[PDB]
Amino acid sequence: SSYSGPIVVDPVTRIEGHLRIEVEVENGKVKNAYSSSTLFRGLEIILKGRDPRDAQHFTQRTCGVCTYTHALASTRCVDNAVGVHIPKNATYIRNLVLGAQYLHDHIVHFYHLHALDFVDVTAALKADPAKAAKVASSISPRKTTAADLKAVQDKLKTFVETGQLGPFTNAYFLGGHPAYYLDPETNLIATAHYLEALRLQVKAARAMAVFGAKNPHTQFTVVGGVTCYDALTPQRIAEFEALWKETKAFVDEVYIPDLLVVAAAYKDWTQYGGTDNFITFGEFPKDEYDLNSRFFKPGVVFKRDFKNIKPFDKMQIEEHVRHSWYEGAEARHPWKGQTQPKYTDLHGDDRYSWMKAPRYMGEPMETGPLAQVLIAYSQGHPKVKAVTDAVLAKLGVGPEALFSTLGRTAARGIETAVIAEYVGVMLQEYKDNIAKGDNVICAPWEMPKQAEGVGFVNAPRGGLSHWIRIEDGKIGNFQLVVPSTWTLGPRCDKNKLSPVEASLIGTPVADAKRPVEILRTVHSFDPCIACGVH
Amino acid sequence: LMGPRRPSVVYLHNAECTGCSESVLRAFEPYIDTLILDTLSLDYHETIMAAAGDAAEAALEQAVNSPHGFIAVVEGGIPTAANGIYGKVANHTMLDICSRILPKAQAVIAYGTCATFGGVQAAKPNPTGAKGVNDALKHLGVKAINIAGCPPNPYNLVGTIVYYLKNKAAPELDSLNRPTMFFGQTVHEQCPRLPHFDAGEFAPSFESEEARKGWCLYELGCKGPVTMNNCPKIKFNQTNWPVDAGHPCIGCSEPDFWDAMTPFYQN
Ligand code: SF4
Ligand code: SF4
Ligand code: F3S
Ligand SMILES: [Mg+2]
Repeated sequence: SSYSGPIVVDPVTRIEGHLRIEVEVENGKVKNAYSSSTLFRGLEIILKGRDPRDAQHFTQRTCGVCTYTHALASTRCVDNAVGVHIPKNATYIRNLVLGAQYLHDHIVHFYHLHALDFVDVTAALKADPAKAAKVASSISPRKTTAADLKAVQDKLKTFVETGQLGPFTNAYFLGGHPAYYLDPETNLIATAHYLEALRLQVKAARAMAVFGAKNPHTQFTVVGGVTCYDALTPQRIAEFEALWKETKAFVDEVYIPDLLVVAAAYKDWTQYGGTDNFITFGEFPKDEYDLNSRFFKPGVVFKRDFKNIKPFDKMQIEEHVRHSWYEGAEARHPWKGQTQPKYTDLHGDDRYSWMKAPRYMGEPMETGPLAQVLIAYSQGHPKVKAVTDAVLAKLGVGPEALFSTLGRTAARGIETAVIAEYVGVMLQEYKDNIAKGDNVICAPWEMPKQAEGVGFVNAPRGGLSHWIRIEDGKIGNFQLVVPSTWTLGPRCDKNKLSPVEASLIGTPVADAKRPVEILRTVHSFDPCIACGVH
Repeated sequence: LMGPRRPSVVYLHNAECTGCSESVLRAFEPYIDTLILDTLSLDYHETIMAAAGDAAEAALEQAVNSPHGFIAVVEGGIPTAANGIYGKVANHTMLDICSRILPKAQAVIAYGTCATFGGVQAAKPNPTGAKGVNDALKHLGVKAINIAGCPPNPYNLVGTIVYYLKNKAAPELDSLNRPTMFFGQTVHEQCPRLPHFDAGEFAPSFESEEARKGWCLYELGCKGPVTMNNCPKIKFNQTNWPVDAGHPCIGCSEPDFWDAMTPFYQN
């Protein structure tokens, strides 16, 4: 049962946005891959000629999954263009909201987007909840009882006997599937935590709203700082702190143990979906003008050579269009970017995506949690090293295991755990600064008639940059280069496969009608196509 | 995906940022688990459904063709330029998909300013010819209930669905087809800073001591006076809303707000 032929997955579900994945498989293994993004909106076109202050409100609507991140990037971008150095507290509050975004985002990704590639929720019905409870209690400091889990089973049983499977309709695991390995008990624990995670994420998102007005789409950033004087009050800080502490507990006692259990059951997944090159921008600055002041530092690595991390040079970024539905074939640095749509249909003139293909020194680069974690590890980041080593030790694998779909999924968890802790450190530094009598959150500034600016965010899916050219005090050019653009964009004019496309080569496919293995790798990158294409 | 017992919901994603879908996950009393397992049958939703590809398309078909009927909830605008090619799912254009499915629903809810009025991708110069659902599909007789905002308050979606399920009819709707029970008042008339507005006490800048003290944000661009929404009343995430976080309303539940309300920091 080794299939030869094409497989198309369209829609790719349990991602943000509209993705089509096409593969060629030979003898049950993927030998070629295309990443096709099938919605364009053209926000870059829409921004032309507007007030630079308006940009963040438009660009935030690039994506409501990685909500806030684009508001932040645009505000950093215009702050930079304008030459304003925002107050300490603006930096703290913006960082805290971003840390909260990461926790919310990664938790939802693992449970509500990725897990159904690895968990057979209906097999949870066959489980023994007492045994399942024993297992859950052995992987976590949190004690779970048979009755706890029976309640979940009971609930699911009623749901399935109604014959209305809802979001589980036609799931690849229904009836069983050879690539689904978990035992009933583990499926039940995962299913319980999925459910739990639906309520816990409400609190993680609320934490952003405490300071940032609302989630989705925060409304507290301005050029020069933030607007939320209430964020200075002990009550709001206390409210934030309690949501953060509950969120971190969930990360530490539910998410990471579950991730470890599943990784251990799918250790063959260390063999698939690796990539060669990594880029990251760093995040959580002390100094808005110095990337190297960030808790995570920027860096670039080629061909897995982490003993030679290269400095990040922003001028070495070019976005290709040769295999994209834009005019021409000329790659452009974002300060000279162009967004000129020209549709040719699928593979017309060898074009197959609405995403541009960003390249760094001409190379395709993975960005996101695995890049952030590996590079930070290689820079001697002590928190990242500690958590990473522990994870590796629990799974009983060596560092080479990180270069794969499993590795990337693990890295997402590692980054969550580290950030969850660092949020507490920032919180305390914030409190400390207020206690010193610094109550300023916004700085004055003046609009230049002409200027260039760039803003950098390491978002949950990786290195985000917004680029502006101000002319006559207005937006002359505005270009977004987004993490999923790097990772999930198409080939470049050197015909180099993108990270997702290259990572798919070698994927085994047990059942071509239910190609979960392709989803596993694609989902491990946490694609966001609204982000990628904007 | 469904049959008798729970009413079926088909959730479509057009030209969207998924912020509207995320707002629904923030559902509070009832929570989204109660909603998915007890209130409704969510029979298609690309963001969270298990099936993908052909299996996903078959689930949609199954749901839309069900003799029990379905409610459609639509997120995003519909790109109509160039014969709809700027937005495709399963290599069909969004226009075509919506054209085929929405006339079959028992009721249609357009959720978010993109689906109600066109939204961010419809802002000038609107390169993809994005339209709201009712504009796009006027000719097929579709009249979606519009629940506006960017994204809307999820309280408003759940409230509308519950009404409909109880009364087998839409609630009273305003002239933009929005439920009056949620969109009947301006943001401004509900705003805690209205006494300052009345006193002519405006913050001149965000850094100012006037801003610190919570003076009115009108001079800083606040669109509250021209925007219909329940934000000050319900708030978001059970805890805050833009003006209480010190930032002007940008008018996000109003049609064409991207062009009508800009520049956001001017009045
Ligand atoms: S209405 Fe706003 S939040 Fe909702 S899909 Fe549109 S841009 Fe996103
Ligand atoms: S802050 Fe805005 S909504 Fe509030 S009183 Fe002033 S103009 Fe009205
Ligand atoms: S920006 Fe939108 S969320 Fe409410 S406060 Fe204004 S209508
Ligand atoms: Mg771009």
